[PDB]
Amino acid sequence: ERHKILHRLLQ
Amino acid sequence: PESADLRALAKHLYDSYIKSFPLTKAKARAILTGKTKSPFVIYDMNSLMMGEKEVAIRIFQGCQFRSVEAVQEITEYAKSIPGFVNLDLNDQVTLLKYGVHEIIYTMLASLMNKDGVLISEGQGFMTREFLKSLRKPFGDFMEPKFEFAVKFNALELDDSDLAIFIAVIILSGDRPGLLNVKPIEDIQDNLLQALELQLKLNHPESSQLFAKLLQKMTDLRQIVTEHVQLLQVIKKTETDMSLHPLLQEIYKDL
Ligand SMILES: CCCCc1nc(C)c(Cc2nc(C(C)(C)C)no2)c(=O)n1Cc1ccc(-c2ccccc2-c2noc(=O)[nH]2)cc1
Repeated sequence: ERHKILHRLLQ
Repeated sequence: PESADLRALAKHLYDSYIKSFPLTKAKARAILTGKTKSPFVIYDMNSLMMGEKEVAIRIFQGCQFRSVEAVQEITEYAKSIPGFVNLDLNDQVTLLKYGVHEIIYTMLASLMNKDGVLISEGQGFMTREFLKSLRKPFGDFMEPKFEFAVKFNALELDDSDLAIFIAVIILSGDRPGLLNVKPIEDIQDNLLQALELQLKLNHPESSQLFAKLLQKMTDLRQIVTEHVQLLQVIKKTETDMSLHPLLQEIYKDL
């Protein structure tokens, strides 16, 4: 969403 | 519920906790009690300079690097909790967004006694008095963590205990913004059950360890809250304050 670093860290 | 599964979950979480956080309570306590040449004591400005642009801003700019890496490790932990990877990726974000700093301060407690805190992965020890002596509102960041850490450390939890307690904190179904909280509670309820069993066996002589530990979960929410408020007062004043984008990513709208 607007947390894109965390989004990436997850897959 | 089945005891074998609950114990399987405990052991599962512990092994994964071991494999995810290089710094455990067992290593921190071994340093703190001298059974482990020795950390460099930072108790003043001059031995901070010897320890190695204002001092208070500098004492805390270095910590950001470890925070960012703790966010990386907590995330590799949350990916091991049974059921988390299948939750809506949006809930995975929100659970880390609100969970990450509660767990950091839980882990920071291992590094603390009443007199100070291990720094640079236990290569340094920065005294509580020195942190208290800092200026502005800087010298009030750490003192609430010390007051918590002293009370929390008294629970005598170990890394077995912590693995599950931290998993419970991530699976908090009441944070702002979760999409559907129902599957989050099913996971947590089960985690809470492993905890109760975990604490009942590991600590058969601490009668209501389970209740006392649940009440610390709310203490952790207040610490984050005050901390986030202190950050707001700084961003209104300190031009020399920058934050890593991952931390800034987490703090926004928190
Ligand atoms: C210099 C005192 C040392 C205390 C400390 N040591 C570390 C290594 C971390 C990060 C971290 N420890 C861990 C483990 C090892 C797994 C426990 N994992 O990560 C940490 O949090 N603390 C608390 C603390 C409080 C306040 C501000 C602060 C003070 C003034 C202005 C901004 C900030 C700030 N900058 O970013 C934020 O979030 N707050 C920074 C940090």
